[PDB]
Amino acid sequence: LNIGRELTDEELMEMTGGSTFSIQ
Amino acid sequence: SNAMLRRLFKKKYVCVRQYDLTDAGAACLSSIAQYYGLKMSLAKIREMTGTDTQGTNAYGLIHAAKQLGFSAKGVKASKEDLLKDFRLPAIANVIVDNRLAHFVVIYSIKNRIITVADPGKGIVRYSMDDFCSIWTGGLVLLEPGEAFQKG
Repeated sequence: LNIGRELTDEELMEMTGGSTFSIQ
Repeated sequence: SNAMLRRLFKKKYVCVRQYDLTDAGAACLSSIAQYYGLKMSLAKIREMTGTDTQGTNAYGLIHAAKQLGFSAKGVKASKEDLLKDFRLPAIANVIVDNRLAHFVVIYSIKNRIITVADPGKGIVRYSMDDFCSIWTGGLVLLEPGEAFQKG
C-alpha cells in the first residue's frame, strides 16, 4: 500500500517496541 | 460455483509464542508474516532484525523484513489517517505513559476504535482517546508482497 513516503532513519531509530523512556 | 479460488478466504488466529516483552517487536513482524502464510517465527525474526533487548528499534525491523523480500515502509500518519486507507496489518509504535515503548499490530480502525494485536496482551481494541494517549506516532506499514495478487 502507498500511504506516503518513508521518513529519515532517525525517526525509525526513535521508534521502538522494546525500549524504555523517561530513564530516571 | 468455483468462480474464484480465494486464497486464505478465512481469518485465523496466529498463535505466536511469547518469550520476553522485548520480543514484542519481532513478534509483530512475525504476526503479519504468518498471517499471510509466511512461515517466519519471532525467534528467527529476532536474529534477523538485530533485536536489541534494551531498545528494539523500528530501524532494524523494517530492514530485516525487506531482507526477506517482505516489503515494508516506515511512515508517519496521524489519527485522522486511521480513518482513511487503513486496512493493513501494521507495526505501530506505542509508548505507555512515556515509560514503556512497545510495538502493536494494527488490523483496522473503525468507529473510532483501533483494533490492535499487542504481543504482551491478547486482542485489545482501544478507542481514539485511549490509543492516541499512548500512540505518539510511527507506523511500519507492511506489504503482503509485490505482485502477490497474481498467481
